[PDB]
Amino acid sequence: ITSRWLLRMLPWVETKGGAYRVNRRLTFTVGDGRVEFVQDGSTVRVIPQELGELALLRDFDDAEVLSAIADRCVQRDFRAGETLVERGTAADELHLIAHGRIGQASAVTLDVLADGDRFGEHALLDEDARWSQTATAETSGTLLTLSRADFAAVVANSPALRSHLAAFTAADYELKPREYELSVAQTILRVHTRVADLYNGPMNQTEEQLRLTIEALRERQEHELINNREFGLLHNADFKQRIQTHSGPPTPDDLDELLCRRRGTKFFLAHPRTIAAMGREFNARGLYPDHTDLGGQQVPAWRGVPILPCGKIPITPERTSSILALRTGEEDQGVIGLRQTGLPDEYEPGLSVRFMNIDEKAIISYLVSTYYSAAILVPDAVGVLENVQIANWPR
Amino acid sequence: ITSRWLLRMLPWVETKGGAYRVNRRLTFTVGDGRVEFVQDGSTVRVIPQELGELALLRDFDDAEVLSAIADRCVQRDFRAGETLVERGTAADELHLIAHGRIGQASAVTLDVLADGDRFGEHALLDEDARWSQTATAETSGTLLTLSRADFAAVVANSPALRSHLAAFTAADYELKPREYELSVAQTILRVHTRVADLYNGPMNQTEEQLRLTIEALRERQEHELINNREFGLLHNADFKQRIQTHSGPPTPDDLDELLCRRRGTKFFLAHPRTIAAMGREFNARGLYPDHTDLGGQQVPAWRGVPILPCGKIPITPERTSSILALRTGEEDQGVIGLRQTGLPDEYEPGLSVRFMNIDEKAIISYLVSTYYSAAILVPDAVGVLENVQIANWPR
Amino acid sequence: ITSRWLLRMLPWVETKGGAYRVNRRLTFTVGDGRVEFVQDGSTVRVIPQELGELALLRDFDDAEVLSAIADRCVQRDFRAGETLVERGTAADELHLIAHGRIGQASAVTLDVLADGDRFGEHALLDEDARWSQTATAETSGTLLTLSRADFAAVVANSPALRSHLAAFTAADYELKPREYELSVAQTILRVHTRVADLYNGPMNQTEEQLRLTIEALRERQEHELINNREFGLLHNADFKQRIQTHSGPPTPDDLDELLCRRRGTKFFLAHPRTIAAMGREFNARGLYPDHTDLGGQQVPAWRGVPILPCGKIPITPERTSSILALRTGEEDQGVIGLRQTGLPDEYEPGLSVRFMNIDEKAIISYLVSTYYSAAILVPDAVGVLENVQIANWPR
Ligand SMILES: [Ca+2]
Ligand SMILES: [Ca+2]
Ligand SMILES: [Ca+2]
Repeated sequence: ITSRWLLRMLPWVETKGGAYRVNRRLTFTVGDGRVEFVQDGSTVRVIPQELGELALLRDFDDAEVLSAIADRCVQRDFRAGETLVERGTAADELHLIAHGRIGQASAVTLDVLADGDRFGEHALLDEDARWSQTATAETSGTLLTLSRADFAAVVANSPALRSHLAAFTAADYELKPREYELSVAQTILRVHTRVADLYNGPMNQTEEQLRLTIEALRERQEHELINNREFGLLHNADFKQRIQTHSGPPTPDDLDELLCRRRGTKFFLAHPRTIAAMGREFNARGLYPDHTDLGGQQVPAWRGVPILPCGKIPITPERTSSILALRTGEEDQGVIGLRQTGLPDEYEPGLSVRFMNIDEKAIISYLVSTYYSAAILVPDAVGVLENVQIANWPR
Repeated sequence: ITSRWLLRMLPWVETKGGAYRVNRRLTFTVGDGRVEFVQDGSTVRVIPQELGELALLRDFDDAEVLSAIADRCVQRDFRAGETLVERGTAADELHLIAHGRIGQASAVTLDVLADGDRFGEHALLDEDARWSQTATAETSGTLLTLSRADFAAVVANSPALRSHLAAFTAADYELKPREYELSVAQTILRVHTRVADLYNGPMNQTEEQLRLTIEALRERQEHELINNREFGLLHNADFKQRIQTHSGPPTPDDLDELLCRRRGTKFFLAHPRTIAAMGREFNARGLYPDHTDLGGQQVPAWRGVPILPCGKIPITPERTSSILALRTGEEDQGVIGLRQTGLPDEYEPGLSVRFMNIDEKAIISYLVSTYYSAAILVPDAVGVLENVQIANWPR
Repeated sequence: ITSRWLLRMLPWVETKGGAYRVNRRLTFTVGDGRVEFVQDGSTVRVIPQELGELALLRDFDDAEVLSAIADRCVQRDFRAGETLVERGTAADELHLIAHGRIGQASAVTLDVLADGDRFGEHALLDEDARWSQTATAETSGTLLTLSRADFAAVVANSPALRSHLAAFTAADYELKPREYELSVAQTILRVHTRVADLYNGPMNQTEEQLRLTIEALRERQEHELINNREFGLLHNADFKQRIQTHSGPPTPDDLDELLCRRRGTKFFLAHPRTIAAMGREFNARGLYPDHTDLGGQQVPAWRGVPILPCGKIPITPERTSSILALRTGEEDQGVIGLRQTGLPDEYEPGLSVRFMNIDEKAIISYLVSTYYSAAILVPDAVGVLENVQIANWPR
């Protein structure tokens, strides 16, 4: 029953066969100290050529070997405050940071690794490797892991890798299309035959129940567009586009930075609690931002970019939320809503309700289905400001 | 396949939402020695104010206490010849007669209690109470029972009742609406797919089977309109409107009495055996009643009121049946047939046949449904003459 | 003679029969430590299932027993600074907090209970219970009370509760409609016959007196719409929608929070003194809010939501007032004004003036009547900011 801003703001394009294709160019350089990954929603995998940044694999440029090694790493997720490695424990895994920040405390907190950093190099070659630092995850993120035994197996498989290892001991264009498959929001509406036969004259309780079902399906559509893992703006956003607040509350400098990272931002999406926190920051700064009109409706905005409330953005137990800045369009590479219309039996242009059967207990079943998905044409179309403290008040 | 006179004689009114409301006024007086009850078909309950006829509760006029006591009695039914209480057995229950006649034989058959009579008064207060008479049920009927322990509990709950009991030891208008809910006659017609594909050219065995199903549903409708307990003229008729024959055979004096009790009687309903018995009585009296025409059809009548045969009126093993005298109409408060038309998929104006599914065994299922009920607007619209001996011949 | 903003801003819907029905869904969960209540204006009652949060009643799920216990609690209101319980006094009542904050000072001020909190648990079972803390009401509110003797009586009534107590010693959907009945603003206008016969040519002192009567009735309508207890936005607002100021003066952060709690707020209602205090806060913060136009009339606003003055909002002796944020509409679930037009004799579309009689003293009497009420379709349609200090000046 709440407002679904993402449903009414995302342009909808018609897919053919319930699938869409987005052509991705992933420019990366070898030797700059940062490993680049390929991200398909929440699943990430290291580019094989970038594996070479690792010294023990520098100048090795055999596609088979690199592809095998890249295929043999395992993705892991870490939460805030979680310890990944402990001092004293023998080192046996190479960890490549794909997202999040990880603080390493030595025997003296050395520093904080970030996206594209590596720790666990020496663990690959020798068995004497021992963790001398404790890695505490300051922020939630992902991490690729290459175990020593698996790498040893890959070495024992390819003679070229063996020879290169024995010898060492003494902008790239990569096109890879991304395929989006339409997801389904489905439900079964069970209407008793008596309710369909009698209560249908002045108002149809069958039609009202169908309306409630459609509203629930639309709410689920919005919740999935925001929070789904495969597709979904919160998770299917580039790791470079995800920013951290400078202080923790959503100060206007953070909004300026969020607008800096991409051209032609269309709007902001945030929880109403987050919008209240942003308003508190505006009042503290002493500035009164203007309000702009979309669709004949006035709405708060920052620098002319409307800020739209979305209750589907999660609030963590630590009372920290996130803000989304996103541009929408097809002619301008942005975020589109993939949806197929012209279904065989449409109650609504995107919907399909079809009679299933009548049970022995005289209960009619209807199948209400809708097909939807989200596509982000270019990486710099959705930016996420994370760890936004929304329970901060003046003191 | 038999004639359904009640289906074709009862006017049919369209209910909204599958429900109807009848406003009942129940005039009763306190202190006339007769307890009045509220009857909703076959379930009966004593009016709380009338409970006061009982001496141990006279002049007590607390609505809460009377309502609780009325709610705490239990309804029981007794058949003819059944013994309710026996001499010598300790008395612990108050019995209020709602219908039927009960002969009490003392240590000398005293008399016969009838509707509104009470026996078991003293059993309420003291534990010494003992049954000194044997109550044999001469006629089937209902009876409300108030146990000593339950009444003691109600006394222990309300201090006002305690004080009134301690002190004693030393036309009313009551509106209460009656709600009628439409009942359903439903069935599933299973037609094999071969029988629906081939045998459909010169005659449809599917359509003929559907016709047989509809006829069976109509027969069930008539049987329920006569014999159902919630609604149904035999049971949902006022206890005052139910009369007993003076002699046992249906003599014309009984028909005159049946016509006496209500104004504008429309017709009589009786079993064909009962009509034969009435004809035998007419021949014995030497009078030849006239026949009147309804719908261009000649029919036997008494005093111009047609007598219609109904085979759905039960015949008891003792060969005793009943006769119904009833007026029909909406403008004149009588008996109406509640029925909702305009169903989503009507084969007939009151019917609804809908395809359910086709089984793995290639059997098509159809759901044939009809919604019906009966309403009696005023109590004096259906009169019943009971215990009519129909196996009596001249000797 | 003052402006009646609520009368001219609330949409008016036509009730049938002088009554309206609002269907309420009350979602509650058992075991989260908070008791949910059902509120009908100013009268509140605990949901029977929620009673189970209490340990001594956990896992007991008998509807009869819970319903009886819920029915047997008594509602009490407490003012600010009022002491409810005192240390040393024996504990005999269970107090469930429905609204307001209550600070408990032990032998060391422990904490402050709020809506949904309970204190007095142990008092239910044993008679040794003694108050060891003093409860001072920091804010006015309501509180449900379950006495030990009443609970003991309920235990002695139901054997199942007895057995469960003996054994222990060793999202839910609840639909319950709310009915609104139209209230009446009525008055009698006494006009002397001489004043009606002579003073009627250039101006009618009868018509001018009638105009004054109508204005007084409209003022009473507004005062009741604001301050009435059964209906009325100040009292008939959800306990969750009532917020407390962070500091006490109406700072813009409080307005942001008030706008946070509900979607599509239409306008604010506050006393002119409260609006002056809000303006003082705006000047202190150094921000100059814009003004928006409603009905071709410019009005102060916050974030584009107009702030309308209402002199009918009470000012407490401690110089603290309240602010109302409310959205109006029927298509969007909000606040509507229930009113029936088409009266038998209308001087104005909502009014009815009818001649009563002429007294022996030659005084004509007229009855001027209007029927009105207010409905809040969903709980999150009226929010109240309470304890707003309006007598604060820069120092
Ligand atoms: Ca690189
Ligand atoms: Ca009586
Ligand atoms: Ca709860």
